[PDB]
Amino acid sequence: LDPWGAVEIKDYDRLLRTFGIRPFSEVLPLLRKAGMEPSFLMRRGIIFGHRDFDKILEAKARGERVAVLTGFMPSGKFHFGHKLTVDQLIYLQKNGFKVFVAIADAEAFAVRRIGREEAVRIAVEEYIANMIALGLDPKDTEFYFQTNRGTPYFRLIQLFSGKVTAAEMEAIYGELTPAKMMASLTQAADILHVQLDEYGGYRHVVVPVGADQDPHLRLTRDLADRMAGVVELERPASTYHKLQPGLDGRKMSSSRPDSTIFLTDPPEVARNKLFRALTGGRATAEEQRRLGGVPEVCSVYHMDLYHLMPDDGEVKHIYTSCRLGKILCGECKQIAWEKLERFLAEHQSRLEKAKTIAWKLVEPPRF
Amino acid sequence: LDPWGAVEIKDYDRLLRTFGIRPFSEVLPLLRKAGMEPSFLMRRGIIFGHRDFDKILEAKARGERVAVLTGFMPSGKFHFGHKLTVDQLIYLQKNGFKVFVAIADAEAFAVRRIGREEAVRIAVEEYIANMIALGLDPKDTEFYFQTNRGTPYFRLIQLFSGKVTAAEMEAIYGELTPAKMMASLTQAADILHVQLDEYGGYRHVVVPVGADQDPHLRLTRDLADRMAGVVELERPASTYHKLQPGLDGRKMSSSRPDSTIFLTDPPEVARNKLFRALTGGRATAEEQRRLGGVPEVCSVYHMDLYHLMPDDGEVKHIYTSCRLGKILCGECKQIAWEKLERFLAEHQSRLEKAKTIAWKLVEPPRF
Ligand code: SF4
Ligand code: SF4
Repeated sequence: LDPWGAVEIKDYDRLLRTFGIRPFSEVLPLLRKAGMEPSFLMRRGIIFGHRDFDKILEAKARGERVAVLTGFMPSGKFHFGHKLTVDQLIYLQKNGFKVFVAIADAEAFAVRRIGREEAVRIAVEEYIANMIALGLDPKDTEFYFQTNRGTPYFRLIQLFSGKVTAAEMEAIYGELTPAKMMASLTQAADILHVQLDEYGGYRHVVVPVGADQDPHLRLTRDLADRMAGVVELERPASTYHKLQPGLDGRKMSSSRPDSTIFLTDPPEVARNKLFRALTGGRATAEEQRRLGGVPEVCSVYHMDLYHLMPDDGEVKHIYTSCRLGKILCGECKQIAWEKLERFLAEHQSRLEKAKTIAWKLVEPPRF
Repeated sequence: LDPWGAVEIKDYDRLLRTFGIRPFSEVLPLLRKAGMEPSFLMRRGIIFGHRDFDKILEAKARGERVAVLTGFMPSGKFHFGHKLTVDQLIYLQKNGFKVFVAIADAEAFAVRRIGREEAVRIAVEEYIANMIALGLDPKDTEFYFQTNRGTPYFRLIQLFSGKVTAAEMEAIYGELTPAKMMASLTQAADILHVQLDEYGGYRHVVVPVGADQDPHLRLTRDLADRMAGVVELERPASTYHKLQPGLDGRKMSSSRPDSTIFLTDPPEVARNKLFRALTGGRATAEEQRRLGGVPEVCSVYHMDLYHLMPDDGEVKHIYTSCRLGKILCGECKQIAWEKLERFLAEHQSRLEKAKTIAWKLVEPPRF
């Protein structure tokens, strides 16, 4: 009975310590003092790492307003990969964090070749509207476009350009276009700019990411340090989540629709995707009942663990049964489906109103 | 009697035609129709080339407000190299052109490592104050800082990053840092942004440069073309001036003080620099009187031609005498000095008031 899977953690949690990334449990006593109980993603070890989130919670504890920031590429549809990020935002927002969400429409245009009108449409109706329907507060959340964020944010990007080398950027990105160079600096500015007085002066900011995104964060932290004497910036903190494996064994992508469920999928499309998902199940009903299934490798069990079963007892019960022989994939799938069906229907019923609201939460760029 | 020196023109004027650069004389009939008489720099062939300045003058002729734009690196002192640019601005401004001057303080910081406070000080007291004392109108001239120019200008730079390759930039600049990549895009935006409605909508803009600056202009023109469908931009026009050779035979630079006269040089410093200048004169007073001097190679004669003698008769008289044997360098130098002395004293007496005014012509960036 290891339902949370500490085993696969410990392995790289050794190597990430090299980058100053720590086990998330080291912040529990601070979470408590900050008046916060861990979210289920934290209890389950899905949020496994942090860097400097202690410093964030210390500020918060003494009454400082703290912030969380992330951004989204407005391309393709909003999926459960995206949902995992937003749920961390919602948890922090309910605990008093100021939330910033950047729309990466400059990067969309310049790196991904996405048209202006479409980037803006997708951002508002597919990203912001889904985040609102998920529960991000339309009034206190500050959404913005990279291309419409104002002089002091843009100044950072200009000044950061003097404080990084081609080689440092080549390390992070590989072979490096002007667009990618520009994207990299703008993203550091997305993270750091909220510390400027013109955007609220939030010195203490945490960014929720996957380990695979740390190199850009370390660059952003170096930029903050290298700006000493020009503008005073604190190194941003972070939390680290394991990435949810896709329904087809590979990473969730709008690119391959069967990898993931889109939050706008009609019930029949979603069910079919779910019933097609890879499992840790066996050759036949019969072999399953003798040995059991393998949840550690099962994408249905991961849907349960990351989204569909917030109750620890329910998901443990699924883990145990699967292993103990007591359950077949077909039934397991139908159980996850019924959680999914209800979440989708409540979600989609909020979505048309969220779209109306979304267009009023931002000023889209003129061109 | 070739005092204007067409000879050295024709040579490369062949090769620059490859880039679509034309002899400046092809625009005379348009200059006339636009209600403008050529400036002495134009009469003397010092402005030798143009690209698309016909299209500018056609707009102007039908009553459109046309613009000229250039920018300055706020580093070192304002010299007669800089003065030659500003005098072209002043001529255009008197003929109804809107003038924009960019201060390249982002490039100063990121490429040249110049501090923020100092870039800003130097820009205002050394560059803008000297331009005002020279006669640039403090009320109608729009001076701005790269780092303080606003969202729509910055958006261009973000979008341009998707429309140029590392190789195209490598061609212009050599090995290419993030700062240089950033400088190159910002400079295109300096030129193009005035076409946006938020900055006055000046579609028709001419940039006065030396031939050696054309590659960046061709890139800026390509960027305008490549933005079709995103923002409608006209290819900027240009005029081309020969560079004034330095007093020490080499190019004018704040780097080597004896190369040039600074507009703030006290009369004794300036005279000494002038009396030290390289000439086309001879071994001794005696050999000079037989053969003559060589004005084509003489940096005193070039001071006369570019600044000190706006009257064509006076400078021709210097050319002829020098050649005909009638004048020695010592006397020639003292004649140029007396023009210089008077120009400096009138100029410096306007400079303290221009400094006061200058601080009110711009909003310096916060950091
Ligand atoms: S019974 Fe459920 S947890 Fe076990 S392998 Fe099948 S789908 Fe996965
Ligand atoms: S006489 Fe004048 S123009 Fe002739 S070489 Fe001497 S300084 Fe130059």
